[PDB]
Amino acid sequence: GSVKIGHYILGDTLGVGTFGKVKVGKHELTGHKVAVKILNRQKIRSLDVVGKIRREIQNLKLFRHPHIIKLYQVISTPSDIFMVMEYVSGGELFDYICKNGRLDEKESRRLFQQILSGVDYCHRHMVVHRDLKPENVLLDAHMNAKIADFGLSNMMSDGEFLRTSCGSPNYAAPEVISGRLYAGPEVDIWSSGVILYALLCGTLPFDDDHVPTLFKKICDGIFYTPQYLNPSVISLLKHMLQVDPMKRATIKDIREHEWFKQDLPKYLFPETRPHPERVPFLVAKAKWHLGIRSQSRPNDIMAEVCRAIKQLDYEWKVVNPYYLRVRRKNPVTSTYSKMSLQLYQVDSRTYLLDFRSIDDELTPRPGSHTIEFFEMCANLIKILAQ
Amino acid sequence: NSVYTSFMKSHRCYDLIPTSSKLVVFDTSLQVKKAFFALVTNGVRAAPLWDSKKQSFVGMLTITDFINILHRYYKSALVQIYELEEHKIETWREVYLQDSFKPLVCISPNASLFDAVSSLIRNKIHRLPVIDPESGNTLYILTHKRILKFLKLFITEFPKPEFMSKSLEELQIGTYANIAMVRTTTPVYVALGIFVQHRVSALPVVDEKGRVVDIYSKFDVINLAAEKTYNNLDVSVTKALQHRSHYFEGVLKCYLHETLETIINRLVEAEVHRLVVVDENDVVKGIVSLSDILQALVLT
Amino acid sequence: PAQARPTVFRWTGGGKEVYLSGSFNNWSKLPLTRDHNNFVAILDLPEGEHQYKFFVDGQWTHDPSEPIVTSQLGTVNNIIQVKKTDFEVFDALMVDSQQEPYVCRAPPILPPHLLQVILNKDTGISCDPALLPEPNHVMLNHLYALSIKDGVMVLSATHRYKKKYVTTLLYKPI
Ligand SMILES: Cc1ccc(Oc2nc3cc(-c4ccc5c(ccn5C)c4)c(Cl)cc3[nH]2)cc1C(=O)NO
Ligand SMILES: Nc1ncnc2c1ncn2[C@@H]1O[C@H](COP(=O)(O)O)[C@@H](O)[C@H]1O
Repeated sequence: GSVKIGHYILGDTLGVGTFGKVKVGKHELTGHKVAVKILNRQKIRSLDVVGKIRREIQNLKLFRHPHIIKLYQVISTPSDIFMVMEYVSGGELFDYICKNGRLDEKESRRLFQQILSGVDYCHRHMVVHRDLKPENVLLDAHMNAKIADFGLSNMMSDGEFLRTSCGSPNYAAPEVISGRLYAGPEVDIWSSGVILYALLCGTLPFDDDHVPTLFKKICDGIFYTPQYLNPSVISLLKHMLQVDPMKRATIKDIREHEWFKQDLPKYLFPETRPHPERVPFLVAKAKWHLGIRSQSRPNDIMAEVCRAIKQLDYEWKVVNPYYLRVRRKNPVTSTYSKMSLQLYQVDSRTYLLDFRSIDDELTPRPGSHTIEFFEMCANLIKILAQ
Repeated sequence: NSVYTSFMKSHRCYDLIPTSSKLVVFDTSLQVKKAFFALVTNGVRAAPLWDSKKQSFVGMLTITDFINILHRYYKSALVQIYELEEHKIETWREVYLQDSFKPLVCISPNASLFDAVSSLIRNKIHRLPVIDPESGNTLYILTHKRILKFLKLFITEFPKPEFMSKSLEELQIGTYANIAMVRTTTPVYVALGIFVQHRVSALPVVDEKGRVVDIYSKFDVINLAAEKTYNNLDVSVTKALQHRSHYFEGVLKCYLHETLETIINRLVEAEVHRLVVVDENDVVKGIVSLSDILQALVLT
Repeated sequence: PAQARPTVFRWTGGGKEVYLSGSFNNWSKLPLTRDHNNFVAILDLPEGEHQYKFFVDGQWTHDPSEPIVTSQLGTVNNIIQVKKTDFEVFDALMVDSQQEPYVCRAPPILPPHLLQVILNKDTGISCDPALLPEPNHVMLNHLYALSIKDGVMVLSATHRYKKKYVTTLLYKPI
């Protein structure tokens, strides 16, 4: 009575992932091998991740990419969820580098192009891995990189940041070990930069047995560059490994970089006179700023906002000391306007209030959602400035 | 049907909206002088008007509204135009729109280009706001020039019907009689008055013999707000057009013997609204606008 | 088809020999595969009620952690209810997962992403002034403003319709 799920005979354990256990399986007829991630339903209830697991399934089920592990089927049973995925025999890239050492320039580049194509494909689909590392990069029989273990991933949403320090410290971006907010592609790029360093040098750029020293090295953005490294790829690493996320390389920047372009396969990536309209203005400029700022104390300014929202007869739910969700009833259309508020810090004294439009899933509605948002904000801004 | 009429039926308004664009909206309580200044600041020739009282988009504030205010309330260069400074967009819209009440109607992004071109012609408008009916947000301001540039890029690839190889004279495209035009010495105020009476896009500037030496358009008028010279309209249109003589382009023209395709190529390449039809001596025979051509193309 | 639905039977503990007997096999002894203290078989069962029991190193026993049923003869068996909503993946994830009126730490450090303002960015002189750069998704729906002047406030926010972006400016008297 061997263990069998949908004609696949389950074999040895391949490993344990972020959530659940992963075992190999072999088709009883064809002998086709698969990797089966096993999620105990009671366990994903204990940890309250059922939503994370549901989104992971919904999005990863549509993914088709050469260098991302494919999800073939999700089999639900009364006690358990079986995610049947493609199987690769090469094992971890990490183990490969351990046994064979560093890879030469051409092989490091080939694998890096494959991985970055997958990292890009995810971002195009609004998904952010955040666990990227050689341990989660799998090799197939032919040495093709395969991304796996989306357990720590998340989904990018318009106007939304993500705060969850994730992944191994060595592969984590400075803002991630610092526990700050991020859009999330800049983190995957930092991780991909560390992967590139590991392929080229056979070691890790930020590593130490003293954890404070490690975190300092990461936040300083300082790492050793071996003499045998190509100056071209060194500039690439320096750009991907920028501490400042605003100065850090994007995937566009990497695709334009000369070292990356060299020998790049085509399948990896799917892709004087003044204007008449601008003539009257020239014959003839204010600087925009975000929300509203104050040098007063964060307790004083957070209290004032609550007072002012009440003055305007607005309905608001408190989430955090610095996070509010506000609703207004439209006096004409009798529908509702929704906006969220968050206080941030700028410098020692300066703090900032941020206004963000909350979309409605409601049926066609009268008035302009965009303008009603503006009007709602202006009422409060008037009070706060006065 | 034809190559063009079927094409405009196929595509949706949404297909012409830029990947990322800027849209300026004025509250109707905004001081009307500030509103025209804002149009210059943003490089925008017309903007949606939003009424906070009725919680709806009312209409468009265009350069035509600036021309009307000037001609109506301009007294002389010795006294300020009080109404221009004091009025609000709504206050003047009531005075100007008191005689005739027309409710501006938006075009859905899911509607076709044939709907849009039909709406521009039927309402005799140059500015058609595209508004999403679900959200109620105004999306994009659609113009004759945007649509014709779209057709130029797309139809050149395909076969074109026999109508395109016909000469301008044969097709009878444009206005060949009662051409409203001014003289090199005509005062701006007078030219504004002609805009108000004839409701034309632009006025050819002609010499002694009727030969076009320049053109004064409705667009050119906005330069008065740019330089803040609006309070003296006594100057000639020549003095008004000195601002653009630094890089001067000879007024564009076309002939009756030229084909509609030749003319449309000249329009899109120059990115201009109309061409002055002239004879051998540059004397003004007629005017071919974008609205003329888009009416010719929307009808079989 | 609808009568073959995979059901997992798992015994947690040690043993040399572990068997599974139930109403579904006529209480015959089915050997379970061992995986380092976990013993398992997977069976296709009809939708409905099934009763089962384990034979562990010579001792007939139920699973205390799973549901049981006791007969009038003093027999204690495990019981399992096979339901369709167990085999529909998103139906299972739905059943697994189970104010605003005003009643009245340090502030998060501001992400520098939000300091890149789409309207401060310069566009080429040869391009339509209405055209804009393509925004970072993270700044969408956020409110930017100009310092109130001449009693007029200027607000703007970038939104996203299908694959297109529209930055809307509003001039309001205040
Ligand atoms: C700790 C833990 C405890 C229980 C758990 O839930 C489940 N474990 C399972 C193991 C198996 C299984 C699969 C193949 C097997 C065995 C025997 C031989 N082979 C060849 C057991 C099955 Cl078919 C369902 C399971 N559900 C999951 C976890 C977990 O999260 N990772 O361990
Ligand atoms: N200066 C002008 N004099 C007379 N008719 C004109 C003039 N400019 C444009 N038109 C006509 O006015 C109509 C609308 O064109 P437009 O105002 O250019 O959109 C068309 O029939 C044009 O031929």
